[PDB]
Amino acid sequence: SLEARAALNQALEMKRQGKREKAQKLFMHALKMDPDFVDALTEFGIFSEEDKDIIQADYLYTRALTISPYHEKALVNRDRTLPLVEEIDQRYFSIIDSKVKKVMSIPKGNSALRRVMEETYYHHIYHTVAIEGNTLTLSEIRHILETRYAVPGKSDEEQNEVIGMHAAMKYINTTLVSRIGSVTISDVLEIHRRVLGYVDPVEAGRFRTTQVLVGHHIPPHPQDVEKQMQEFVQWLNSEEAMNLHPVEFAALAHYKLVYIAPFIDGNGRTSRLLMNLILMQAGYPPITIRKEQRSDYYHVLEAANEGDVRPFIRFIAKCTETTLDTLLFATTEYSVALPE
Amino acid sequence: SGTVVGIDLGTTYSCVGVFKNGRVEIIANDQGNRITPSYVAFTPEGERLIGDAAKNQLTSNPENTVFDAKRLIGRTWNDPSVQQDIKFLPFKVVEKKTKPYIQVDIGGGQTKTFAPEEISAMVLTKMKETAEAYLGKKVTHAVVTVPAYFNDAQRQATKDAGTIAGLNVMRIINEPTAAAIAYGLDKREGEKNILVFDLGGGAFDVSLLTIDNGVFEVVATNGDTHLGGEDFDQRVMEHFIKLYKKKTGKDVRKDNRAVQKLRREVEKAKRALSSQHQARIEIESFFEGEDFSETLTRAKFEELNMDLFRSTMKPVQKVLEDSDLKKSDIDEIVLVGGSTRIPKIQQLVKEFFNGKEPSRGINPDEAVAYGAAVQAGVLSGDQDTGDLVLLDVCPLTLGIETVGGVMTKLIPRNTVVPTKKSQIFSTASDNQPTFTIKVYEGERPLTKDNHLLGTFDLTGIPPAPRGVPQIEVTFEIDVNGILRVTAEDKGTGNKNKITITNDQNRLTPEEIERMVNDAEKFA
Ligand SMILES: *P(=O)(O)OC[C@H]1O[C@@H](n2cnc3c(N)ncnc32)[C@H](O)[C@@H]1O
Ligand SMILES: [K+]
Ligand SMILES: [K+]
Ligand SMILES: [K+]
Ligand SMILES: [Mg+2]
Ligand SMILES: [Mg+2]
Repeated sequence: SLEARAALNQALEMKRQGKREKAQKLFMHALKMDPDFVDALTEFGIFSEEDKDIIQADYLYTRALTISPYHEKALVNRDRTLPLVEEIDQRYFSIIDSKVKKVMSIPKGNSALRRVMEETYYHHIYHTVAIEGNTLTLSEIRHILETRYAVPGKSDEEQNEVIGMHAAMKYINTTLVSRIGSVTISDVLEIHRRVLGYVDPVEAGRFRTTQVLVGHHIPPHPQDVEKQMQEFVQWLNSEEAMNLHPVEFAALAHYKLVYIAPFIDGNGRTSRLLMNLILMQAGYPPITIRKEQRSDYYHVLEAANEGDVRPFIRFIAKCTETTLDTLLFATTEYSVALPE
Repeated sequence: SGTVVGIDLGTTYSCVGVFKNGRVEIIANDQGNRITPSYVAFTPEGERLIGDAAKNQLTSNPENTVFDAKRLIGRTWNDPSVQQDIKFLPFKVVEKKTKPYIQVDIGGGQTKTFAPEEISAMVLTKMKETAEAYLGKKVTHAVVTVPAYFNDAQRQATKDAGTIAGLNVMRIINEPTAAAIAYGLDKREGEKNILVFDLGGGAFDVSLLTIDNGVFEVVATNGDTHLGGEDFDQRVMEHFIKLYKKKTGKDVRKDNRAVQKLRREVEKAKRALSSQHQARIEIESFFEGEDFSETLTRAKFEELNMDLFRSTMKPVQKVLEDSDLKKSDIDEIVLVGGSTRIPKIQQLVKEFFNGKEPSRGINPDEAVAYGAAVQAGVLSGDQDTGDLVLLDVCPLTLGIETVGGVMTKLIPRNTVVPTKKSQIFSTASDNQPTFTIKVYEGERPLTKDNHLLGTFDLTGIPPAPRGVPQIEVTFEIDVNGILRVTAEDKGTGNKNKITITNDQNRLTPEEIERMVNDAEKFA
C-alpha cells in the first residue's frame, strides 16, 4: 500500500522529532492500511522498546517474522528481545511461585482458609458457567448444590450445567488429582461426561461427529479429532511438558484442547477443569478466569490462533496471581499488640 | 484507474480539479466557468440540461428544473429539513420507500420519478465530461468530497451517485479536510492548528486540524448538514412573499415562476450585499403580469438571518471544547464557501477569535476541489505526490439500541477512522432467534433522541434461555467514514454461522444497476 508506506515514513519522522503521540497514531494508521506490513510491525516494535515495553516490542518483531521469516531487521531485533522476554516471563513465574508458598505457609489452624476454599469452589463454578453465558447467580448456584431444589423461573439447562460442573469437579478431586500415572483421553472423556451429562446425555463423553466453530476459530474436522487428541495426550505425558513451569504447562494444555475443540459443546468448561487438574497435580491451587475477563480471554485466544500463545500464557499467569492474591488477602491475620 | 479527478459535489456549485505535472488544475466547463451549478433540467423538447444551461432556464421551466439534491440524499420523507426545502423547490417531491423522490416532465407528455442520488449522478456526469474535454480522454475514477458532518446514509448516497455516473469513487473525503490540504500543501512551517470554517450553499462544517509537513490530523469536527446559502435565500424569499401579500393581497406560492424569479433576484441581491449596503430586487411580470420592485438593505438581510449567522459560532465553541484547546491555540482560521464572503459571518468569526484576521491563502470556491484533486493524485499512485497522510474522524457517536430504548455507544464522535469496535450482547427472551440491530447516530442517551442509521436483521441464533447466547456485534468504520456491521457467536456452535442482512431502505444493488443503465442512455 502506497498509503501505508507514506504513514510509516511520517511515523518515523515524527518519532525522530520526539512527537511520540503523533508517531504512535501514524504507526497504527500504517498497520490499519496494511495489517501485514512487515517494516511497520518492526518499526512499531522499536517504538515500543524505546518506551521500555519489551513484551510488546518482542510480540511485534515475532509477528513480523511469522509473516517474513528472513526479515533482517526483525531477526536482529527479536534476537535482542528474546532473552529479555524470557527473563521477564520467568521473573513473573518466580513471583507466582513465592505466593503459592505463602498460601502453603498459612497455619494449619486457620479458620478463614476453609471458609475461603468452600466459597472459592462455588466462585469457580459461577465464573466457568457464566463465561459461557449462564445467568445463574453465585447464591443460586450455592442453593442448587446444597439444597438440590430447582431455583424457580430459571431454565433447566442452566441448572443442569451447574450440576454437571459440580459432578465433574468432585470426580477430578476424588479420582484424578491424587492419582499416579498418565492423563488419558478416557480421563478427559470422563470429565466431559459429567460436565455435559445432565444437559446433553447423548453427546456427554464423546467426540463431535460434526464441524463446529469457536468464535473466530475453525477447529479441525471431526474425522481428525481422534488423531489430534492422541498427539495432545502424548504431549501431556511427555518429559518436555513436565520440564515446563506448571503455569505454562497448564496454559498450553488449556489452549491445545480448545484449539482441537473435540466436543460439540463444553470445550471451555472441560479445558478450564484440565488446566486446574494440571496445576493441582503440581501443588498449585485451582485458578478462576472471571466472567468479567471474557473479552481479554477471547482476545489472547485469538492471538494464539495467529501464532503467538505467549499472551495466553501471560493471561493465565495473571489469573493465577489474582487467585493467590485473593486467598492471601482473605486469610490475613491482623495481629493484636500490648500497649505495654 | 487512469487519470483520477477530484470533484467538489456542492449543494449549489460543483468544481472539478486534476493533479498533473506536479500541481492542481481546476478545470473550466464548456462555458469557461471554473464552478458549475448543481442543476439539471428537462426541456419540453426532451433535452436533458446539466450545469449553467439548466440554472439559466430555471425561471421559464421551474417544475422541470431540479437542484438542492445534496439536501435530499440520505434523508427520510418526513425529515423536517426535507419538508422545509419543499416549500421553496419548484419540482414535485414524492414519497417513495419513505424517501423523497423527484417527479419531472422529461418531455412529450411522459413523466419520470428520480432518486436524489440520480440527480447528483447527473451533476457528477457533467463534472466528469468537464474533466474529459480538458484531459482529452475518458475518466473512470474520482475522489468525491462530502460534508464532515454527513451521516452514514448521506455518505453512501454520494458513493451511489458516483456508481450511477459510472465513476469508481476511490475515496470520499470530508470537505474541511480537502480545504485543509489546499491551505497546507505548500506550507513547510511545521505543526499548526487551523480552524476550517466551511459555510457552503447547503452544509456547514467546522473542523479543527493539526497540520504538520504532509500530515492532516482532524482533532475535532462539528457541523449542520442543513445550514448554508440556501437557508439565507429562503429567509429573504419568505420576507418578500409576505411583503407582497401585505401590499397586494396576492399569494406568490400559486406561481412557481414567481417564487423562482424571486429566488434568482434574491441570489443576485445576496452577492451584491457582500460589497454594497443595499440592493434593488426588480422582477418584470412577477405575478399575474404585475412588476415587483423592492430594496433589500444589508441591515435587513442580516436581521432576517441573524439567528442562523449566530448559530455558526456553536460548532466553533464545540470543536474547541472537544479538542480541549484555547482560542489562542488556533494559528489560522481558514474560511471556505461563498457564504464566508458575507461581512456579518467574517465579523462574527473575527470577534469570536478576539480580533484575529482569517488567512488569505485559499480560494473559498475552489479550495475543496483543490484538496480532492491532491488526494486523487495520491491514490492515482503515479503523480510524484509526497508522503501526504489524512487522519480523519467520524462526526457522530455510533451506538446500538438495547432493551428500554437505550443508546449503547460503541464508537464516540471524533474517533479516528478507519476504526473497529466489538461488544457482546444477548437475547431479551427465551429461544430468541434474531437480533433487530438498530444502529443510531448521535450523542443523546436514548435512541428516540438520536438518528437511525439503519436496521440490520441478525438471524440464526441457536435456541437458548434468555440472556444466555453470547453474540459479539462489531462496528467497522472504513476510510470513507462508512459503517459495516458484522456479528460472531463467541461460544462453540454449528457450521451455519449467524447471518446479517441490512434494511432495504437504501438503494439495492438491483436498483443501482437499473439507475446505472438508465443513466448510460444519456452518457
Ligand atoms: P464451546 O462452547 O464448547 O467452547 C467455548 C470455549 O472455546 C474457547 N475459545 C473461544 N474463542 C476461541 C478461539 N478464538 N480460539 C480457541 N479457543 C477459543 C474458550 O475457552 C471458550 O470458553
Ligand atoms: K460547506
Ligand atoms: K439546520
Ligand atoms: K435548515
Ligand atoms: Mg459452549
Ligand atoms: Mg462547499
